Amino acid sequence: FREVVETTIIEGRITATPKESPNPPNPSGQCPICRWNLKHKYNYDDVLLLSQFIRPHGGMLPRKITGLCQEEHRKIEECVKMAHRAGLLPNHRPRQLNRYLTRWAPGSVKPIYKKGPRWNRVRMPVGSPLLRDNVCYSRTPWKLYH
Amino acid sequence: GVIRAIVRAGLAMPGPPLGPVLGQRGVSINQFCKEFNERTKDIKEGIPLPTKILVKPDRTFEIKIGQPTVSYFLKAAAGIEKGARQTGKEVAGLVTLKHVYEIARIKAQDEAFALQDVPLSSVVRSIIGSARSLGIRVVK
Amino acid sequence: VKQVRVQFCPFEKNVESTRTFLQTVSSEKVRSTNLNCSVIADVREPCVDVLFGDGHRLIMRGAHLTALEMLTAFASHIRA
Amino acid sequence: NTRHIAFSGNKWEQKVYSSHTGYPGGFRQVTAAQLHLRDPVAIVKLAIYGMLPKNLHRRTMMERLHLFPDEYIPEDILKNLVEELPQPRKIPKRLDEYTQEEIDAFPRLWTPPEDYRL
Amino acid sequence: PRFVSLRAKQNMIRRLEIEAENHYWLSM
Amino acid sequence: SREYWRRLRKQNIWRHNRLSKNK
Amino acid sequence: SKAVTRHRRVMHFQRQKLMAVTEYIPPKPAIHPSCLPGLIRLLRREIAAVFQDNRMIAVCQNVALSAEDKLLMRHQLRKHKILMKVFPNQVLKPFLEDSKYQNLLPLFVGHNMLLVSEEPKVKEMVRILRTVPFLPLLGGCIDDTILSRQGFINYSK
Amino acid sequence: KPKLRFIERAPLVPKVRREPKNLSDIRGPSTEATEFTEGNFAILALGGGYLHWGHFEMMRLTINRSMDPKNMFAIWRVPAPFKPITRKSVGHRMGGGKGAIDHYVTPVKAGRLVVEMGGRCEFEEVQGFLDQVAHKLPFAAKAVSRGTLEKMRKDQEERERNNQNPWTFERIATANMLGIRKVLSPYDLTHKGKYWGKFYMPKRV
RNA sequence: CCCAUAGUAGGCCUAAAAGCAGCCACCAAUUAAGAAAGCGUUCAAGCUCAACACCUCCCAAACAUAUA
Ligand SMILES: [Zn+2]
Repeated sequence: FREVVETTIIEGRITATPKESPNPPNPSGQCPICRWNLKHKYNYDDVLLLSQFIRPHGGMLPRKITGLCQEEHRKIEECVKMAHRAGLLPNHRPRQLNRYLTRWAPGSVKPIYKKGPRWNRVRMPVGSPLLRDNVCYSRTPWKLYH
Repeated sequence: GVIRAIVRAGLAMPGPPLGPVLGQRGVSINQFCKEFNERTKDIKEGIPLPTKILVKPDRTFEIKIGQPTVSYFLKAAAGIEKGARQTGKEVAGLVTLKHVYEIARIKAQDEAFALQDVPLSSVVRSIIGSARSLGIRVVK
Repeated sequence: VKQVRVQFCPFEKNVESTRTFLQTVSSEKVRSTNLNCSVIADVREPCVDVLFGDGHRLIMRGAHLTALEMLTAFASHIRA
Repeated sequence: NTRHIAFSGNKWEQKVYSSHTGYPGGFRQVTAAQLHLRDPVAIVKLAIYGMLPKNLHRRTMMERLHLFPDEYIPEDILKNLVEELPQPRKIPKRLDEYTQEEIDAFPRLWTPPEDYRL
Repeated sequence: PRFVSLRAKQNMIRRLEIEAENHYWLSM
Repeated sequence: SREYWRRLRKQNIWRHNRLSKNK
Repeated sequence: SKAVTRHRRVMHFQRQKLMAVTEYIPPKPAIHPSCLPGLIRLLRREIAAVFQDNRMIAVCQNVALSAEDKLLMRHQLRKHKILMKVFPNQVLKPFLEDSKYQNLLPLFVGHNMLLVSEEPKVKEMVRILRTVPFLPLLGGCIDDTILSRQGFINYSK
Repeated sequence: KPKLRFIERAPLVPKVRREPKNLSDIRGPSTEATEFTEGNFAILALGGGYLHWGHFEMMRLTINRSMDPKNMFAIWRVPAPFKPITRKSVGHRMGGGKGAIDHYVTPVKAGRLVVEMGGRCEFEEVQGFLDQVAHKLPFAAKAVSRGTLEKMRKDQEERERNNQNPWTFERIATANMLGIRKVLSPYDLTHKGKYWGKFYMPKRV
């Protein structure tokens, strides 16, 4: 990457460009996640994979720089949203309730003051619907609504 | 600002085509009419003349003129005072090729009108295209 | 701002960021609104000098930077 | 440690608890965050109370439930224990507790372009 | 209103497979 | 030629004008 | 109730079971398919005629002017027969590689504006570009020899 | 005449006989006026229903308002209101026979083309007021071209060919698989589950 | 994101209604801006689009991870 060194003098200094491991198991892919056989085999738990695709200030990297697929970049963006609210990224701040599997913003959900009847019950959304088609090791599927 | 008009040289003060349209920037209309009158003596009288007046922020007048218009010139070239109505099939003037070529020599000369095409085919093509939208038939 | 003096070297390896800086903001469109600024651009890793009238001297070596960040920098220095 | 509870998401602002003092106008709905700020014992207590069967043994089962909001346990309770039950949710350790070997074991996927500001 | 669960669908599927057996064995 | 492609561009502009009647 | 109602009538539960069992199931592939691998000729012979016409090419960054300023510079350079032309670089880079212009490859990027000629009046463009405090002189090439501004001034004087 | 002709409230000859509301003239696919003829665009009916005279007047006003008679022409396909719908007197009790004829009505089955566009007209310039007047229609409708009609028919055939479910409505209904024609209509042997009452299911194979 | 000159304030009737009050052709310039797709003015002037050049008081409690 490059950095903007300012002091008035301002310059752009190129420092410490990384690279991948030289052995992808699944070449000739489209996105690097497909290149490593990770299409449906990750969650919000792994934060190294999520941290390789974020700015140091917690922001999201864009598409063409990362080269991700549409569905897969949406999966990374939503998983980064879910992992920031779960406290899994403490070193990406600009400068208390514990959570996990959080879809919406904390200050944008109204409480369910009146849940409906059994046929029209308002339920609490748990976990992103973008992660439906992941590998399941149980036989009961992911209950996305509680 | 930039102001473009089609005020004819026959009359200096028509009225509403020059009174309220110039009353926003703030002008001294007597200087405008004396300049328009000396331009009228500088050319053949009784013809519409477009203007290039630019109202400066220092409140001064700069009037630039070129050739006469394109509607009345072609209509008087065909001897027409009031043009056709439909202008798609109705015709009143029958203008030959040689008259168009003769009036095209003194046309591509101006700077304010930006008719500065270096070949001959461009200007004559433009004015035949203009005459096709009017009631003038191109003979030969 | 009262003066800007920018040099670029396309005989060597070129930098497009300073060229777009010339094209979109170092023109008469901005000078039609900002009359007091005086531009000068010369051609031979590029250099952008901004002489403010009051007390500031801004020096830029716009080799690796993009246009958007340097435009935001000049906007911040104009706002000050 | 019934103060360091973690609901799975927006439950913290969507799950409400409704009570009624019998006087008119005494209907109180309080969300999970506000009730956790009121008393950090009540969420787990209400969950266990709703989990237990609805008979006359339930309030005697609640008397055998000892909930403490912090690490502190009184010495009469602390010397009484036998076995620690395993935690049912595997806590996802975040980026800081990761060792350097665990970071180096995961391969990087992609070259960034050589000129980007981040 | 009454809704359809996975048990009802799977029970329907199993009955339909038994009926497909019965359809095949009645054709010879 | 040049006039052919200018004419084709003119029909493209006309098509964009007629599709933009209700917007 | 009738068989035809204004609202969607509720079904028998065995009918709902039949409708839910007989739902459409789209085929799911084992691998996702999305994660698997005359005008231009007019530009061609027009700019090719331009290469075979001139013996130097000149270029600047003429978009820092108003439309009337374009008309004024077009008239000031219409006094001589120099041609000013604008065409995209996505087709001009193949024009450079076809015309064996290897040292002109990192020269034509961005907004570029050709100033082709057959005999020099370039001091006139010099003091047009000095009477305005902008709009530099991008380098050119006379008969397969590159010219910077110092070369432009040396050829001008 | 490239305009919608005026539609009368009732035919010139009256119908003195009261007709029963045979609601099976809504239910099912259309067989009259299902395919295009010398036109290009239409408002396809994705469901059946009654068109009243108010609906006819609103359609004519909406089409003829944003109208280009020099470039487009429009032809009715749904005829004049002929079915008599009768209403009893307000706040009166039952019995005493069938009520007097209130208003005249056309019935429209699903898949019916209502009006036809034609001329030097393209898709995007006509979806505007066609979608407006189709949203103002009583039943579900859609602005459908010649290309889009065949496009959705090809869609229906590829849905009925590409499905991996071994059990379709036609198989269970025709074979009487679970003894389940006890809860089905005899019309389900020809509707094949795509029709339920007056409604139509496009997404259902 | 851009970017908008000119035959021309297209003629007809209209005090003038100029692409935008209405009829008709809707040619043409460099290399490209439509005798005109929406604000806007009595009319103008100004503004956006394509195209050019970068591209009565809620109501089981709960739970997305252990092989059906
Ligand atoms: Zn992929």
